[PDB]
Amino acid sequence: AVDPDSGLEHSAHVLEKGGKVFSATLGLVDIVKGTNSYYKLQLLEDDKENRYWIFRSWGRVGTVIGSNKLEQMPSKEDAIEHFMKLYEEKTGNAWHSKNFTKYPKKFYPLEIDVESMKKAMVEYEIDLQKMPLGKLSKRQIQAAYSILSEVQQAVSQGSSDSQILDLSNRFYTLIPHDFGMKKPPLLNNADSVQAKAEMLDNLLDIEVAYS
Amino acid sequence: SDKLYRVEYAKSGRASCKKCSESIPKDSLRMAIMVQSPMFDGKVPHWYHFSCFWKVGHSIRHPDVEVDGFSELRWDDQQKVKKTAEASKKEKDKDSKLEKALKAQNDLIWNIKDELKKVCSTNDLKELLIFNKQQVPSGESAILDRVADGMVFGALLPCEECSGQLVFKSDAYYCTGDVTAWTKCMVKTQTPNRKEWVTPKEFREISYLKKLKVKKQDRIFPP
DNA sequence: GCCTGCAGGC
DNA sequence: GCCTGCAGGC
Ligand SMILES: [Zn+2]
Ligand SMILES: [Zn+2]
Repeated sequence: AVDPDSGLEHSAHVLEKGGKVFSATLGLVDIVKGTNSYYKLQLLEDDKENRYWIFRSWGRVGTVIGSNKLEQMPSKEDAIEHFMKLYEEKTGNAWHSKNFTKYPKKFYPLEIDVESMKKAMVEYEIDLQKMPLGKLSKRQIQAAYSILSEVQQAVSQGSSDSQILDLSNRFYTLIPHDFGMKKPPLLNNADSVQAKAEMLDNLLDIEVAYS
Repeated sequence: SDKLYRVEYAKSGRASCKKCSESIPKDSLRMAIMVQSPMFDGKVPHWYHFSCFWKVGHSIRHPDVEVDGFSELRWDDQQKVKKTAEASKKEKDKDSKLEKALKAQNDLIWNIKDELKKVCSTNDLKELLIFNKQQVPSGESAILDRVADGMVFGALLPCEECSGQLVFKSDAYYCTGDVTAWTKCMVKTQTPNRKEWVTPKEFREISYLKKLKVKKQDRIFPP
């Protein structure tokens, strides 16, 4: 799917090489400094022409701060080289490889798939509130739930608050939220962990329904 | 760290003022206010000439802490800042003695840094840090400040948890290692582990500064 | 003098 | 996050 901030939502479609959807959404979180940043990267083909563009977008999740850049690449192949170069520069790990190794201060990829309208608009806005960067994959949501179990166990242990910080960072990176400008909160409270657990349960039910 | 105002010495001359909108020289005193960048996630410093900063409406009553990096300035400049901010005999003597010992530690560090700048190059200091099992920071000012700390207070030993390098902030020493590839090691202590400094074979000026050092000293921290 | 990476600026 | 004047490396 194409991004609208580029102005080519109807003019183009995302290029692909079978299983290489040239469209990535990366996120990085660090609570000790209160950063929760996203990065959209796309390589767009024309709707049907030999014209190919590169789109980059960044900022804080669910917040206005952040600009974008749409640059015209010369041909339909060197654009892929620029794509891979920026992917590695921002994540560390390669564009296509089984090794999803995290790197310090480097992003991590995110797997993605009548008065009725007056209220449907509000419903879709709250949908975006729950999913500030869009729909997620069941793999990553289940990984988030397993990390939630890890956090529940580490809080039951009541020890190693540094591990609590690390797990909270991993989670918030795996599950974005619209904190606005507020520093992401730690996950030391049993009530907070159970609340986000039931939130994930509702979301997982909604996703298994969508089939 | 997460403060609002920040003062230092110009690391380059490309910084454009925000009041007079004219370039600022290098190795000159400059203040700034941190503001959220509407272009990306994170604060950014709006810099101002020392003369242009006070005619804008910023009320700073105590720069002793309100300003980031206030403790790493030359004592005369710290005094000038304190003065411009406006425009118990046993306890007093103890406090004045600490302030005088703090001034002594300050100008001693800067005088050692100046002799280094005058009798060493950039790559010269690069090799000196590598000798004592220390990391090479990104920045000429950073490299200089670290070489001065290693000469006086001793070469820092790695962290006990992350096995990473430690650096001096305004308050105390912070660790910069990575406990994990996601977060960074958060260690903070006013008294780190460290062995003594080792000047290599090619250290003719070792006596030019180290010998002069009264030695037998430890970091004096702000209140 | 050329070049290419980057610490500094925003 | 991206832009670039610049210094060391040759
Ligand atoms: Zn000015
Ligand atoms: Zn450490």
